[PDB]
Amino acid sequence: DIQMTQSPSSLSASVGDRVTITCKASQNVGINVAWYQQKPGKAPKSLISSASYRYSGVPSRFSGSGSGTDFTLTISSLQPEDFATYFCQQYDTYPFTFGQGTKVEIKRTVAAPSVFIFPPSDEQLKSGTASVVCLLNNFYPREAKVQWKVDNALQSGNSQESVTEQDSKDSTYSLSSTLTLSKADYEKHKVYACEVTHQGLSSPVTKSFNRG
Amino acid sequence: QVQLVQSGAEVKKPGSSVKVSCKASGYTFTTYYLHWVRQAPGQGLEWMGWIYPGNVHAQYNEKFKGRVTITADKSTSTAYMELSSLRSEDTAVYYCARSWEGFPYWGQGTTVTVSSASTKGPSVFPLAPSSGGTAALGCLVKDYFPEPVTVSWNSGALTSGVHTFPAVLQSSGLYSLSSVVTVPSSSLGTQTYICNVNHKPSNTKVDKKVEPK
Repeated sequence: DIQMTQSPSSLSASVGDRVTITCKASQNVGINVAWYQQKPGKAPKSLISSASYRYSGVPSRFSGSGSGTDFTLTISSLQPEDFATYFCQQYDTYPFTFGQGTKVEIKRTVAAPSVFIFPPSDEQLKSGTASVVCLLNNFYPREAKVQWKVDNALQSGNSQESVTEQDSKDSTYSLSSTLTLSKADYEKHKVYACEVTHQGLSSPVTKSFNRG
Repeated sequence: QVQLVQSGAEVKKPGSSVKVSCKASGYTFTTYYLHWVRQAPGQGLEWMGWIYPGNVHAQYNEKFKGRVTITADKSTSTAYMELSSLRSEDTAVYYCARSWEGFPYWGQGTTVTVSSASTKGPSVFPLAPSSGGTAALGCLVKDYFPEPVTVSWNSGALTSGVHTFPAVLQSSGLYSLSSVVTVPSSSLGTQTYICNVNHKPSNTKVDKKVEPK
């Protein structure tokens, strides 16, 4: 099958910027390539047809170019509504295949997270499980690392996390991490900590509590 | 005016089958190829196959061939994709799309969850504020199936500073999510903060007051 590889995988830009996304096909696909825009939770919206033809109603700032194996989508002057993920696609031969997407995010100034730790509730402990939660609030860029320590012991395999979509007003991200333990394990240890690293922190930030 | 309107969300067990529909309007149905494409949040967009309505022949991605059937009814202007031997990795949003030198028109999508889990409402636990000027508090919404749950604060009166996070799927097969809000510390103490959780599949409606200690 034909692999469609987009570069970059993500891009930060400001309104007014010229943005270029490229797509390399693993085999020649002629001009049989299309481009799409997709926003979180929504179906893709078509932009370019046959490498360079703008679909009816698509704004003139979107243009496509290329043939063979190298294709390019250009936004001449980015608008507020253009922050989204962009995909290329070949329809030259079967199976039709899509690129992996390039996320165009809003550039802002770097912002270190505000870090908060929450112990398990007394209500939950009755159930025989303990969830400890770490919040990293309103940071930028998206890259952050959370490590859990229980009585100074680095934890592995017993946490999960998720990250919000970029905030449409302030351009930040937030991340929530949950460490899950049995009540019996929870009760066996005193100090619960999450250690956070991020470009905006010159050294790691640790928030902790002592059980009880 | 061209519209592609798909059937609603589905929850199926491993090994079973799902049939998603796509009702086309605003054009002569028998004149364009209708394709199916899916998107799972870690295999990107994947093309599944096509059908030319009025003509029984369909074409499939080899990745799906042997367990996928695409059909169309010209009388009802409706196309269908049936996927069988369902596996957890088939958890995805399924789209129909009309073809012309690309896919100019897409259906709204149909979410399909493949899991052996049973419908279950969540437990809701406080994330209590700790002991300079801002405080964070929240609710943990644990152990529910299927998605989604909705969370509001003070019955919709509190919207600023709220983050409700994407759910995570636990090894139990049940989802967990948190919702947090940041507020002035001074408020801990004149204002009441209540998280309102709604899980429709279980008609679970819970209001949890979140307070210090």
